[PDB]
Amino acid sequence: GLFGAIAGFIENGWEGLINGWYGFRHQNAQGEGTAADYKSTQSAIDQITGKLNRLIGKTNQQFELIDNEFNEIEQQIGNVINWTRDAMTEIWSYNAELLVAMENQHTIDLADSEMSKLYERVKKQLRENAEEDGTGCFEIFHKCDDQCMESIRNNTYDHTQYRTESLQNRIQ
Amino acid sequence: GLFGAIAGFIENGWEGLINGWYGFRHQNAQGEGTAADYKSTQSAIDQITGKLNRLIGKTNQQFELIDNEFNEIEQQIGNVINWTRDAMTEIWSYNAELLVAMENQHTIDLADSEMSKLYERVKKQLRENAEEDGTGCFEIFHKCDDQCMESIRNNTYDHTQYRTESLQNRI
Amino acid sequence: GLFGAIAGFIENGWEGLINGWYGFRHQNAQGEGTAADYKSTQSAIDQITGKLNRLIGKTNQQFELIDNEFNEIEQQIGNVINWTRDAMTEIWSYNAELLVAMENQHTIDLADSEMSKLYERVKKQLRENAEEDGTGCFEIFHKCDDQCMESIRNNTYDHTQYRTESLQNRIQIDSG
Amino acid sequence: DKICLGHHAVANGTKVNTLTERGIEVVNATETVETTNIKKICTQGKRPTDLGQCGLLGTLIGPPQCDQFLEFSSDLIIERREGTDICYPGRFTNEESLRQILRRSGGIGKESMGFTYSGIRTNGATSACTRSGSSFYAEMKWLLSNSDNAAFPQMTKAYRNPRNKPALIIWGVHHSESVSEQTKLYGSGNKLITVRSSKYQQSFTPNPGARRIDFHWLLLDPNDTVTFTFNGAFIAPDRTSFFRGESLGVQSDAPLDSSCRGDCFHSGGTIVSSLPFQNINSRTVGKCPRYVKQKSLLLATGMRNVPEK
Amino acid sequence: GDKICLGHHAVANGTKVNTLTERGIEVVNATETVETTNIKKICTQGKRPTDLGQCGLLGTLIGPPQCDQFLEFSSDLIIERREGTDICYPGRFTNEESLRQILRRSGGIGKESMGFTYSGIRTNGATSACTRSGSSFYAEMKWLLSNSDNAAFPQMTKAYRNPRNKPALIIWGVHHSESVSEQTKLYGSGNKLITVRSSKYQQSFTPNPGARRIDFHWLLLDPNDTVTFTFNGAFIAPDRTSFFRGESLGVQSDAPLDSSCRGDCFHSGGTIVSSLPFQNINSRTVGKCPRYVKQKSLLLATGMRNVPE
Amino acid sequence: GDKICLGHHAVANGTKVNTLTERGIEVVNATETVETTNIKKICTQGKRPTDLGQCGLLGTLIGPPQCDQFLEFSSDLIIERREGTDICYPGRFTNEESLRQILRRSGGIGKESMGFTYSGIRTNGATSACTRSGSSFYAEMKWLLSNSDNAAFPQMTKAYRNPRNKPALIIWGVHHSESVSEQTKLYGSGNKLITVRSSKYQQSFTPNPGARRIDFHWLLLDPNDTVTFTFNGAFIAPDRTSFFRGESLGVQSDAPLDSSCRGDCFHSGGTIVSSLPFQNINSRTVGKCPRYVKQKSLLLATGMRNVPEK
Ligand SMILES: CC(=O)N[C@@H]1[C@@H](O)[C@H](O[C@@H]2O[C@H](CO)[C@H](O)[C@H](O[C@]3(C(=O)O)C[C@H](O)[C@@H](NC(C)=O)[C@H]([C@H](O)[C@H](O)CO)O3)[C@H]2O)[C@@H](CO)O[C@H]1O
Ligand SMILES: CC(=O)N[C@@H]1[C@@H](O)[C@H](O[C@@H]2O[C@H](CO)[C@H](O)[C@H](O[C@]3(C(=O)O)C[C@H](O)[C@@H](NC(C)=O)[C@H]([C@H](O)[C@H](O)CO)O3)[C@H]2O)[C@@H](CO)O[C@H]1O
Ligand SMILES: *[C@@H]1O[C@H](CO)[C@@H](O[C@@H]2O[C@H](CO)[C@@H](O)[C@H](O)[C@H]2NC(C)=O)[C@H](O)[C@H]1NC(C)=O
Ligand SMILES: *[C@@H]1O[C@H](CO)[C@@H](O[C@@H]2O[C@H](CO)[C@@H](O)[C@H](O)[C@H]2NC(C)=O)[C@H](O)[C@H]1NC(C)=O
Ligand SMILES: *[C@@H]1O[C@H](CO)[C@@H](O)[C@H](O)[C@H]1NC(C)=O
Ligand SMILES: *[C@@H]1O[C@H](CO)[C@@H](O)[C@H](O)[C@H]1NC(C)=O
Ligand SMILES: *[C@@H]1O[C@H](CO)[C@@H](O)[C@H](O)[C@H]1NC(C)=O
Ligand SMILES: *[C@@H]1O[C@H](CO)[C@@H](O)[C@H](O)[C@H]1NC(C)=O
Repeated sequence: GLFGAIAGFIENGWEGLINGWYGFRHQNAQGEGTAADYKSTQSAIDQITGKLNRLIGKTNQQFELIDNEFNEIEQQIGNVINWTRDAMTEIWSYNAELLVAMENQHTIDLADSEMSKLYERVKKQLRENAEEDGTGCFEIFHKCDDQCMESIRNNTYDHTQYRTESLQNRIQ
Repeated sequence: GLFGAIAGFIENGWEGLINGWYGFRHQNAQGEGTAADYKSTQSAIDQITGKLNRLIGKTNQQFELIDNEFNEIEQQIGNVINWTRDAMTEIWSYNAELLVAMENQHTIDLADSEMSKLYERVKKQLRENAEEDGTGCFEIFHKCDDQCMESIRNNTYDHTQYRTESLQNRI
Repeated sequence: GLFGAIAGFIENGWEGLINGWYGFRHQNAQGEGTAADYKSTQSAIDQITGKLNRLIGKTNQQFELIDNEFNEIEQQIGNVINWTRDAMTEIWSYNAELLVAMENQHTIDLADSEMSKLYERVKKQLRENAEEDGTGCFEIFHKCDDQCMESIRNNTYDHTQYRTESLQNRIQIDSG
Repeated sequence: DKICLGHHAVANGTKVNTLTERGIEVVNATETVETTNIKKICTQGKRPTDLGQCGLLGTLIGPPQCDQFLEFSSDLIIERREGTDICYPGRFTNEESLRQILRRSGGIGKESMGFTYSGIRTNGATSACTRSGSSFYAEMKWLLSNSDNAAFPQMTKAYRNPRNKPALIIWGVHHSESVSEQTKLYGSGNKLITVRSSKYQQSFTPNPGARRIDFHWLLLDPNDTVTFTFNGAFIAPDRTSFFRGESLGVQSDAPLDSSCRGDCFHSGGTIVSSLPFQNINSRTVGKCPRYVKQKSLLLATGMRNVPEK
Repeated sequence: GDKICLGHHAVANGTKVNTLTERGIEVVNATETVETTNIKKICTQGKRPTDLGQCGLLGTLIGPPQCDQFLEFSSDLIIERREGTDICYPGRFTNEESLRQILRRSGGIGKESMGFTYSGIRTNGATSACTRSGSSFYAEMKWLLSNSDNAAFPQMTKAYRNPRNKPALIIWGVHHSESVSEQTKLYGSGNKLITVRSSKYQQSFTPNPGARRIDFHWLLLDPNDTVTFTFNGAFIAPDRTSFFRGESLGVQSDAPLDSSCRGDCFHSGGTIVSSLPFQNINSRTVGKCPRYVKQKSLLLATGMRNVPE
Repeated sequence: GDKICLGHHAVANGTKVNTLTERGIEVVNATETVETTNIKKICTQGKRPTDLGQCGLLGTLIGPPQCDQFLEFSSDLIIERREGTDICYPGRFTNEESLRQILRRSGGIGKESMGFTYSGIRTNGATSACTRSGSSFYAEMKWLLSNSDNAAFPQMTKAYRNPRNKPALIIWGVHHSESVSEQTKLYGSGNKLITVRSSKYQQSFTPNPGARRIDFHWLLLDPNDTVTFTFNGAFIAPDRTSFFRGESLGVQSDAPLDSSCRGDCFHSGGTIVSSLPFQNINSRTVGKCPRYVKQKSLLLATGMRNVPEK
């Protein structure tokens, strides 16, 4: 999309992330693990819900019969009605298709945006303790156990705690 | 916000910033200081003005009376007109609702974009002399007086002048 | 643009880049050189073409005459017809104006997006071996000859190869 | 050690269209075009009237078929294919205008206008309108001369609207079978019917040659008066109609069902949907999703699907 | 340590707007796009208005007393009023609304004599229904009749060529007497026949006695074309014909005129003065108007997302 | 030292377009979405056109001398001309415009004898207004009148059942004489009534004498349904009825035919050949056409923002 993450620098999606829309996949000495990010996922869902609240369950306005199936009306009025109705149909068909096309373009870009935001959040969080590898991953230049990995997802990671160690590894 | 700056990593706006739309707030050995950025502010205002030019002061089509308020016209034709008119009401009501919704979505994202562009401008400007807070702030690793702060604002800051000082403060 | 590259931090376009939409201009000991980027150019074209497919060559809607251009029909029904037609003209002129305006906004921003994407992609490739000057260039902190430049363009650049030379030129202080 | 960011995907996504792409695959999508029709008239919550054999306009004048519908009260008037307005040949002028007023009328209440006669007949009947022998339109009086070829006297009957809502006035012009048929029923020579109010005048002459009774009508304002002047060939109203409230008129071959609720109707039944559009019927009545030509228009409700390889 | 922080402005008290994604999200500033502010007047500044009042628009052609002051008039804004009437003697125009539509945009009418003079008949037909310091008639018309009770009205032919650059609005009347004997009184005895003929129009009229009315009929006569009248009684003849001046807008209202406001969008209850693209004031308008919408308010954002301190 | 720069293309002079926020912003390339190029001809290539010329479309049903060459015709593109005339004898079709609309899309017409034979009346009613080798009449019609001046025209009944698989276009005329005397001469004295009845249609007609004319009326007769004519005079009877062939377009235009260009969108000023979504040429069009818009130009950006070099 417009933001370059989903279907961009991030190769593909994870089918095993049944717990949310976006997430983290860590890798340390204890093995790998996957956790879903609530905040980013809920943000995306709320926006799609927004779209649904707009389009679904609207209060339509009343229309009556203006012609007759059982007793054909005078030919002149009838033809004008047929001409008007069909032209309405053409406008509404146009409007409907455009609406969906436009909304979908925005939805995909919206989802891509939320991925980009989350990625960028982690980057700013990790400061000088990590380098981005270009596939959406962050190479941590210190040792980060399951609790440490937690503190990144949890957004409670104190970069000062790990800074000196990681700078030594980045430079050597 | 598609760009995640306004109502994103920037916690809130500044009610004290009566100067413009976007700005800088700095801390040093001389106290706090707030100033507006002209370039970005004007860029956002100019675009919103652009939307208004499109919607306001439009020339319209002339429409005549096809109906009679004082003398009821044949109900056959009357009901057709009323049907058409109501259908037009249904179409324009939709168009109008969608137009405003779509425009508002964009305006919000557009403004957010300008904030991010300004923040990114400053990031590239500061090079290896600063680090990101995460809240929209740049932690400067050298002593930056009021003149140094202004240089950052009006894009004349020379990162070379402070690089040696910054890097050794960063270890 | 929404992404701040085109008409943004990149000062201006290159009139000499006739081989594509997006490109690389390098400077090294061997000289200057310009090359197009295919992946980014074609992604922007495919998206534009997509728009053209939606609007050009469509199956048109069917039309029939309800008026008489030789002998005016009765005034009343004739006035109703004109009224309805003009209303249709009003709707379609609005649709057309808006569609085109909305598309052009997205189109410009889309193209800007791709420029940003290609820029960020290169940024990620170079890792800790280069810095952004703020004008759309990366200052490379190691000798990068024509082949090295090539490896950046075709995405085969291995930053590990050049890291030690780079950090020596980047971190120009004593490390204790 | 490393932390990697990513997003969900499914094996089988849903293809949707965007501004730049056709059939791009997303995680999930929802239909916006309703295509499920209920082949019934959903009458739950309503007070429906199925006219059946009775034509909507027949309810006003009362041929045998509409004896059951002289006074109806409904909010959903269902017209059927087999409905006829007449028994004796003829037709209403501006017939569709009158139907359109009736369909939304909320039903009709009848009230006696109170016309009495002397020196003439009021017992006019026909074999075409059979109702236990030979009879006529239940709300109409057929006026003749006292015997064959007798003179019909110039007459004036007037009705003032007592109620606080408009009254529907109907009257008939009997066109005789032949020139001498007209003189047998009524007087000799030229016949004329004048109908006046504060905002309506029109005169009527009979045209003999093909037997028929044509019906004409007007809407009389509160406290206003209809003046009838006639010397023959005149079918007189015995009762007038007052509208009850609000209703919705439907034309359909669909059966009524009082166990489903609905608000949008068409000839093929009821459309029940929260969706913005429908591909079911371009001609609908009531509160409906807008008709579109497309069978399906999928709105994306998830990200771009990029599955694992 | 020193730091520079980036941010944006905000107000404590923002405006709630709707997006595609969110209902009632707070932005810094927003401007209305739906006009709801009406002016309960017909704004006539910069315009040349004609307030027809008691005169009905069609009356301007035939000239009942109500329309004496509008026999000729020049306007770009013709205003019709509920109390306006076209006639003094009972009767109606043929295709009345069609005529009203061409006249509303005529830019006013200029009158011209048709040069009809008569011999061997009376020209001074008058009625107490059209009073003008006594019994009078339609100002633009002549009621033709025999020299005395029951005298034969001579077979006549009257022709008029349109000597003008633009089409002439030709009018004539048929007089339907109260009785046959009355028709015999005013004109001769026997069949009465009126034929009107141009190169595009052909139609013959016979009076229908019993009715007591003067019905008007009309045609547009092309330049250099000729209208020929053939009659032997019951004919209400034109003395004058009409010519349109240019362009105008027709307005139907009960709102007083106001020379001190300017507008180009008019309706039943006044004038809409606005630059906004939409209006929720009246669905029925004339002139250059914002498009009617059923929403009271649709706020367009003119500022960023508002996030207070 | 060494450096690599990322950038994009530009041109010296780009094309101005409009966006949501900006007016006349310059992009690298753009394309027109509103068609303004008209072809001043009716493009008839790959079609079977019918240039009606002197003959009015409605005339093809009743058949005045000018429509002799069109009494039966087969087309997919019917071209009506300004000089076209439906009649010879004075008169008009009732509902003429809705009948024209039906005929324009008919695909042409085929004629079949209704098989009405007559006894005790004259059948050879003619007029010098319809000259065609002397005084003739409408080719598909029959002017019925009494055996001699003033004789009583007998009360009569004629019925025709549609024997085909498609609707029959039934046509009839009412003759309005110059005067009461002339009606009496042709059809006998007394009043006249014409009644036309099918299982869907029911109308009565009385002649209104005063000015010579024959007015035409019509109905569509369903397959297997019967039309019944009852009349004692002033009746113009059908001899043939019409059956439609398939599908066609009808244009009103004075534009010449051109068999060297293909087209599917037509109007009074010729042919619109376009693959564009909109057009500013004509609001009255027939066929497969772009939607009419009031704007002359709507340039769609097919490139990025143009930022020329300095
Ligand atoms: C209660 C009663 O019957 N009283 C009558 C009274 O009607 C009558 O007055 C005159 O009656 C004649 C009948 O022929 C007309 O109706 C007169 O109406 C006028 C009018 O409308 O003003 C007079 C006018 O001069 C006439 N115009 C002419 C002759 O060109 C018209 C005209 O004939 C009709 O409108 C045509 O339909 O009628 C009316 O005054 C008197 C006799 O004077 O006798 C009382 O007993
Ligand atoms: C100046 C003058 O007085 N000249 C007369 C002239 O009128 C007359 O010619 C005949 O006039 C009659 C009308 O009275 C018809 O118009 C005759 O023509 C036709 C026609 O072609 O239309 C002839 C045709 O045979 C008739 N068709 C019939 C009988 O079926 C029709 C028909 O009657 C009418 O059209 C119906 O309205 O009329 C025309 O020749 C001659 C006498 O021949 O005398 C001159 O001095
Ligand atoms: C409806 O509008 C059309 C034009 O849009 C009118 O048709 C013709 O317009 C032309 C040029 O403007 C005039 O020269 C003619 O006088 C009009 N008639 C014909 C037969 O070409 C038309 O008059 C309008 N309809 C009504 C009922 O007013
Ligand atoms: C994908 O979207 C569809 C809507 O098309 C969802 O289907 C609904 O599921 C809920 C239960 O969660 C039911 O109550 C509804 O009846 C379903 N609606 C329709 C129209 O079928 C579905 O939940 C979504 N799937 C996922 C995995 O989110
Ligand atoms: C209009 O369309 C309806 C429905 O398709 C059809 O039954 C009818 O014949 C048409 N009316 C006219 C006047 O063409
Ligand atoms: C159309 O609507 C108006 C009110 O807007 C109403 O007065 C009129 O009666 C309606 N016309 C018909 C034919 O029902
Ligand atoms: C914002 O919009 C409002 C309402 O349209 C206007 O009155 C106001 O002056 C504008 N500007 C500010 C700063 O509030
Ligand atoms: C520019 O646009 C035109 C159509 O407007 C098109 O023919 C062409 O392919 C485009 N590209 C170039 C390079 O001219």
